[PDB]
This record gives sequence, structure tokens and C-alpha cells, in this order.
Amino acid sequence: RYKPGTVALREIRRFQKSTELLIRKLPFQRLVREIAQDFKTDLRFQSSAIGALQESVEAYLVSLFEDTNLAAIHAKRVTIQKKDIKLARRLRGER
Amino acid sequence: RKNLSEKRLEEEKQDTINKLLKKRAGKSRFVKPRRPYNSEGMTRILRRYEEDLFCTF
Amino acid sequence: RKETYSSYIYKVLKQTHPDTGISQKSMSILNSFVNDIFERIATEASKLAAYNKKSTISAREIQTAVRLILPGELAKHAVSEGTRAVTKYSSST
Amino acid sequence: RDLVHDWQTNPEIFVFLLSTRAGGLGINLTAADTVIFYDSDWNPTIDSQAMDRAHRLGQTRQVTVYRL
Amino acid sequence: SQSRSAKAGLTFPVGRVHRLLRRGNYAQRIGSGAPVYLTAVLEYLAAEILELAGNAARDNKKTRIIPRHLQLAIRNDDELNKLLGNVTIAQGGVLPNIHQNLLP
Amino acid sequence: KEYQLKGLNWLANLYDQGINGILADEMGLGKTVQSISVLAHLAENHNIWGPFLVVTPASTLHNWVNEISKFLPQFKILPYWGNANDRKVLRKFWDRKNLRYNKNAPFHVMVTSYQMVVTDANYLQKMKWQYMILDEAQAIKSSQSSRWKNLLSFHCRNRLLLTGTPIQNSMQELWALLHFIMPSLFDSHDEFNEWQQLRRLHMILKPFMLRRVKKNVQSELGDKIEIDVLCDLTQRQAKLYQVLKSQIAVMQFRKVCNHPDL
DNA sequence: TCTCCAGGCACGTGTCAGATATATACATCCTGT
DNA sequence: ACAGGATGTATATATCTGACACGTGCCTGGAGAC
Repeated sequence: RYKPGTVALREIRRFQKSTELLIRKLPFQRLVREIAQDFKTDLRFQSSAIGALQESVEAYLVSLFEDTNLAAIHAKRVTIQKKDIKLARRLRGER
Repeated sequence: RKNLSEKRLEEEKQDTINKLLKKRAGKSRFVKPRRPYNSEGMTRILRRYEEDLFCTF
Repeated sequence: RKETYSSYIYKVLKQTHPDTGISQKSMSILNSFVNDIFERIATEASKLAAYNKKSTISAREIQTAVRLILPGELAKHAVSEGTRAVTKYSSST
Repeated sequence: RDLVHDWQTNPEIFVFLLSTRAGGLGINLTAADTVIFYDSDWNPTIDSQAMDRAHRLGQTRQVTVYRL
Repeated sequence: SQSRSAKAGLTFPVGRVHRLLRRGNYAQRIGSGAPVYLTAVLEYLAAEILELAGNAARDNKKTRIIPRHLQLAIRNDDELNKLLGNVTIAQGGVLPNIHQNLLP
Repeated sequence: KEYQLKGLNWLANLYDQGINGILADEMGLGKTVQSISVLAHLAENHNIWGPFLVVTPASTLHNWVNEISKFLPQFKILPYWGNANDRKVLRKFWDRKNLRYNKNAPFHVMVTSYQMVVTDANYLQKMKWQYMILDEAQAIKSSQSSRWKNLLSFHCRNRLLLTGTPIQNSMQELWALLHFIMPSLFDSHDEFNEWQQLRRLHMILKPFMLRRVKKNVQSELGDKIEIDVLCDLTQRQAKLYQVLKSQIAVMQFRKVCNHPDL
């Protein structure tokens, strides 16, 4: 058995230690089509364009998780909250 | 015009596949020389049955 | 004739790491990086040419643009190597 | 395909090397008789097919098997 | 006769970047030292990146160059990260960093 | 043209009975031409030119292709080996989805090996067969092989075996072969281990196989006699022999029994 | 701007890395007796 | 708590495919003179 917090460090090491994609492909492709048909209907998409969208949102989300964790330590806490996300979005500049 | 073009494309693809199969079936299904002798800038002594030679420099 | 920088960075990798190979995704990384640096430096040199009522781009504008783009140690090493290459090319006699 | 053909056609070839199961299964080797086993002691089943490829129909002389 | 790249002692082409500068409409007049200066700068930058990438690939004890090694070389170096603090990477990953108090 | 004609007639008799047969004789008397005569007789009897499957080790794959071309050239020969693009082209060649009897079709004979059949179990899961032949089937003697698992999932229901020596006697390949012949009622090997021991095994497999030997016809084949040559070890070979005896696996003994340069 | 040729790309042919087996012992492990 | 039968290991082989490599024909943009 393990104390609560050691296996979390083990899997956080495993997730930082690897390079695989973490988002399921078919829900993302469906999301891209359903978010694109409002702008222009009956569109066609390239597979590497979906891969580019995949890697862009992965990099954006993990960088967002860095500075929202920085907001979490700044408020003397561990768990992130929604005000940490709003603070990170405001201090990044966008609204 | 589209059906004739599709039939021609199917005939060309079948002909290419048959030619590839025929080519694959037809293509897939000593004394040793002497040592080099050289003599540059070297005098020659030569000896036949009837006369002797001496090619000097 | 789709044009790319593959052979040149293959050899300059080969003069220092002979038993090493490149992946194709990595191959694309170096190609895109070279093209991005080229675009940034060339548009800064054109902006600096349009600065001074000057219709010609020469080596001095690109030296100033290299000193503007790069960080300092990269900048001083880049202008040192580029000056050596220019003096090699100019004294072709 | 052509090594077996060159073995069965040319008579000037003298030595035909082999592994255990590489050519001791179904290969027609009736042009020779003397099989020589360097270390074939693994199982009798493997060796029973080994001279089966040589001691076959079409041999015109006596077969002398040498086990070393 | 012979190319200008060997005249200036480089491996990157000179006429190619001269062409790409020409109809790239940056200016209507382009001097002669411009492609050799750009060529030497690109030489040095590619050589430095390839040096650090080969060191990271050898550091992985693995005989090819994988973009994880490119990410390691980009973010481990100080001013290469400063030059490339904007560009997102393909199949590179994230450098391992844990904040100090999360360790118990 | 030999005495295998009555044997193939008896094999046709068990084929008409409705169960699979066993050929448990050594190679040398022409089991290959016997199998091609079985195919010719069944193509003359039931008028079938269609699905025939052949799994053979690759050393004699080209050989039995060659004697198929030299003996009976009336059928259509299609191979299966090589690179994956040629594999896709040959997959296109029998992609007609034909069923039952066919006359003008290129899949009259289909020749392959064990290992890429084991690799292409998804591609061989479809295209249900009518007659499959396993040549030198001693290689799946273990029941734990993945090739056994892929060879237990066909849709042909015909298990003719061509094996020189199925008497490997490792207490499980016998159960493997009898489960291969009848796949319905032979499943619990512990009960067959449970079900005087020298005599009582003679009648169990007797009506399935037939007893043949090489010493029944004229023998100009050579009449192979044995010369077991013995020799003593050299001082170097015995020296490293006693050295690794003192330091202390059988291959370490036999490789210095072969050459010290190993 | 004219002449021009070869460097560089599209598309072919081979090479170990890895996987998978066989076999004869001992070694060890897990479970039931 | 021990024995007996399962896998595990080792140390060689063996065959065989996979994902890389290298080598070649041939055009259009580089080089030279002006």
C-alpha cells in the first residue's frame, strides 16, 4: 500500500516523463466539425490540421496549468479554483 | 462519358495488376586471371631456340 | 521540385556527429526554424532599409538586424563568423 | 531457388553446407550420398528428415552416412 | 566554374538565399554581401542547434534525433530559449519541474 | 502410377465418410504427388476448382510450386510471399469475395508459410476455405504457440496433415493432433491423460493412420548405413573443458567440443 | 540578359534491429496436500 | 511445512519481417560574362 500523495507523484512523473497525446481523437474531430459548420457548412478537413489543432490546445492547456498552479501556490494553497483560472487569464492579458 | 472513363480506368488498373503479376512470376517465380606483370625501366634478357637477345638501355 | 534544406543540415550534422540520424518530424523542425529565422531577419533588414531613405539592402543592414534579433552572446558570435565569411569572400584574389 | 538448381545441374560442386531445417525439409538432394553430421544430436526427429532430403528416390549409388 | 559557397567557405547555398531575397520584395536593390552574411548566420545557428541536439540524443543513449531531444536542447539552453520563447514545438513534451513545497 | 493410388482411394473413402484423415509416414515416397493426385481426383469427382489452401515451410514452397507447374499445369498458380505492397496486390487478386465452387478464378492454389499467416490473422479470419493442407506439421507441437491459436480459428473444417514424424512423444502433441482432427469432442486433456500401457495405445489411433515403411519396394536409394566416428579430445580442448568444469550450459560443453575458436 | 550544367529532388534498391521460435537442463515459485 | 509440477532463465542457435538506410536518373535554377 501507499500513503495518499506518493502514487500521485509517481503518475505526475509518468505524465511529465512521456510525450504521448492525451486527448481522444474522434471526439476532437467531431468537436472541430461541429464548431466549424456554423462559420461555413459542408467543410472538409485535413488529418494533419487536426493534429496541429491537437498539439496547439495541448500546449495551451499545459501552459495554462503552469500559471494556474502558480496562482495556486501564490494563494498559499494546493488545489486550484476558478478564481485562480480567472486570475491567470486576466494576468495573461486576454478576457 | 463518366461510365466509359470509369470502365477504361478499371481496364487499365486490371491490365497493370495483370502485368505486375506476370512480371513478378517471370522474374521471381570460374577461371581466375593471372597476376599483373610489369617491368618499366628494366633491361631485358631474352632467349629463344635459335637466337639470343639483350635489350639493354 | 519542392525545395528544402535537408542536405545541407545533413552534412553539417555529419561533420560533428557521424553515427547519428534525423527523424522526419525533426527534419521538419530544422526546416521550419531556418525559414522562420530567415523571414524574421530579412523583414527586419527591409524595415531598417526603409528607415534611412535607402533603396538598397547591404551587409551593414543585416549586421544591424542580427544585432537586433539575437541575444548577446549569439549576436557577437554571429557577427564574428559572418564578418570572417565576408572577408573570406571579398578577398577572392 | 537457384542454389538447389546449380547443385543438381553442375557436377563440379563438391561441398554443400547446411543447417538443420534449412534444407533438410523437402529439398531434392539425390545427387549426393554422403551426409556428414557435425553436431546433429538435437532430436532424432530432426535428423530423420535430414537424410530424407538426400536418401531419396533417384539416387543411383550406395549411401554412406557418417556421424561424427 | 565553382559556387560561391566554397568561395566563402560555407556549406549552405548562397545563390539560393540570393534568389529568395530577390523576389521576396524586401527591397528593389540587394548588395553582394547580403547572401553571404545571411548564409554564415544560418550556418552558425544550425550548427549550434545540431550540437545541442546531438548532445541530448547521445544523453538519451539512443542513436537518432527525436524531437524530445530538440525540446531538451531548446529549453535547457538559456538564450536559445530566449530566442524561441514564442514558438510551440511538435511532439516535444515538457521539461520535468516540480515546485519545492509539493515534495513532503 | 504407384501404390499410393489405393491409399488416396482409401483417403477418399474417409472423405466420403465425413471426417478428416491422418498421414503419419516419412517423406521420400512422394506424398506431394499423392496430394496433387488427391486434388485431381476430387476435382474430377465433385467438380471443384476453387478454394485450396497450402501452408508450407518457405524452403520448399518454391519447390512444390515448381512440381505443381511441372506435373499438373491445368490449374491457376498464385503465390503469396514478399513485401507488403505485393501482399496487398495479391490480396486484391482474390478480393472477388467468391463463394463455393468457381471455375475462372486465380485462387485455385494458394501457397504461404506459417509465420506471416500468424502475423496476418485478421486478414485470414475472413475468406472461409474448403480444403487446407499442412505440410511438415511437427512445428506446432506445443499447444501454447500463438500459431496454434491462429490455426485453431479457421472456417474450413478439413485437417489433412502431412508430417514425416508425428511421434515426437512430448505427451501433448498427440493431444494437439487428435484435437486438430476431431475439433468437437477432444477438449479436456486431463481426461485423456486419465484415459499394460505399451499395448493399450495401439488400437486408439489405428483406424486413422496407415502403416507404411521404406523397405517394401525395390531399394536402389542407397540403403543408408551408419559410421559413427569417434576421436579423443586435444590437449587444448580438454584444457578448456576442465577449466570450465572447475569454474562451475550444455552448449558451453558442445561449442568447445566443436572448436576452441568458438 | 543570354548561355548553360550540375547540384539537388523524385523515386528506386539493401541492412541490421527487433520479434519470435526450439531445446535441455537447472532454478525457482506457488500452491495443495 | 515440504513436494511437485508450473513457469523462468540461460545460452546458444534458428527463421523472418520492420523501419531505417543508401544509390540513381534527370531538370531548372545557379554561375559567368556583360
